[PDB]
Amino acid sequence: HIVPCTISQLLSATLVDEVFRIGNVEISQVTIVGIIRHAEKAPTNIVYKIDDMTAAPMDVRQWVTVVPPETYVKVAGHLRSFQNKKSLVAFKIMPLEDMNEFTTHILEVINAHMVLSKA
Amino acid sequence: HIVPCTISQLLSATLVDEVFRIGNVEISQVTIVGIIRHAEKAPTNIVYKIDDMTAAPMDVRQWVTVVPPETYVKVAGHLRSFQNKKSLVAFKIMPLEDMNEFTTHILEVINAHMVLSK
Amino acid sequence: VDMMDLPRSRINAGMLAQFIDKPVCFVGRLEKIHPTGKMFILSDGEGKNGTIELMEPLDEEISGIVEVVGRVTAKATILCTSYVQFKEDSHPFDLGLYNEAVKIIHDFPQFYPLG
Amino acid sequence: SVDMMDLPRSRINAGMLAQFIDKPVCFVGRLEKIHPTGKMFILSDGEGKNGTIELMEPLDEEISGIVEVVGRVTAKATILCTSYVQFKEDSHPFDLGLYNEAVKIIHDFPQFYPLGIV
Repeated sequence: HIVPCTISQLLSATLVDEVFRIGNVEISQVTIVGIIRHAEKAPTNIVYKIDDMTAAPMDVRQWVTVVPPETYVKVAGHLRSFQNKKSLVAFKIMPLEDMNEFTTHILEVINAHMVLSKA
Repeated sequence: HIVPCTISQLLSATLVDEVFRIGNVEISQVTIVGIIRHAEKAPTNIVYKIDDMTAAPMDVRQWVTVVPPETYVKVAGHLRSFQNKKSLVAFKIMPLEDMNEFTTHILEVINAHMVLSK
Repeated sequence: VDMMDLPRSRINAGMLAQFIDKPVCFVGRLEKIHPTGKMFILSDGEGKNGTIELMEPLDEEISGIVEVVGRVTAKATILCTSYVQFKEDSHPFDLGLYNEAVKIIHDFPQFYPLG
Repeated sequence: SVDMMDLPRSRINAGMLAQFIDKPVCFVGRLEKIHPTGKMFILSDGEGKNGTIELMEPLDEEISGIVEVVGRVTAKATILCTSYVQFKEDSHPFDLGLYNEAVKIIHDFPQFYPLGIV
């Protein structure tokens, strides 16, 4: 499914033979919620630096209107890595209209990872 | 999905329109973890008195082996009410082999209800 | 008189003083048995002791992790109505994790109701 | 000084400030008052307890509503702010009480909301 995560959790993922795991759980498709600290526009894509406070901000590439820095967004994407640096490739970047969805994400993260920890 | 609960929560569920709710949380299929206080093997069924310390023991019935009293078990089933008396129809009653699963259930209850409450 | 019929609060030793005269459930490690066998000491998941007074002397030794149900006395001991040894033959019971669960219970009363 | 934006910052409430002395934090609260110099302001958390926020330079804009501050807790258990943003509330009011419960959850279930690497 799609797992809600913190950036700290994403950084903690192990990569063994083209497969990411947090524990014994394969993860690929994930959501994060965070604030845009930077946006680097190119013709075909945008790279955002997204900060959820759990760690340093992570790079998120979206393939192409740029969301302004200091905006909270929810990101749906896939975890990727290159030379041991993790980042996301987003299929959705959604500025939050309701900031309560940010709070809700915290709770969804905690619940999702509890459940997965037993499997 | 199935929701981890305490007996106090089940006892406090409201019935309205034939949906059960613990707070705003709609529930039907639930799990509890408790110790068997009394086991009653009747010819037509087993009835257990199951105690999780959060209230008086609750009635848990299975339709017909019998788990001995003073046994911690995990229970999965459905919330039933009759004349505002709550009970549990259980499809599963499994003695715990790992008592840590009891501690885990407490954490699961609090976490599920937090995230479900809104 | 029948305590099996009221809520019993899961506590640790640090809460005893706050639960005088209340029904409680205290889980801990057996540390010591009184020479009369009519009292024993349990240590909770943060290494703090609660004193368990029994109505009748122990019949057999008890050891390891014990769950006590009773009422807290004016002396902040527990007058025990029943106890059971936790089975640990398959897996060791994690008392520190249990103590975390006790703290959480009391942090989120709205999600773990007593009554 | 060190760049705090590249460290984990803990989401806390005012009751936690004394425990977090000298730590990078993220404090969300309602603006209560701005000091006349514009170099200090007060935020109240979801439990209605106050935290004092200090700035190196005066505010260059009028702030109000829900504000999220990042900084380091000082020896005085104030926060020296290195940055902040006002939460958007023009379509939905922010439920600061629910946010407080989430802060409590973060700290009670740390295994599932890690501060930095593993």
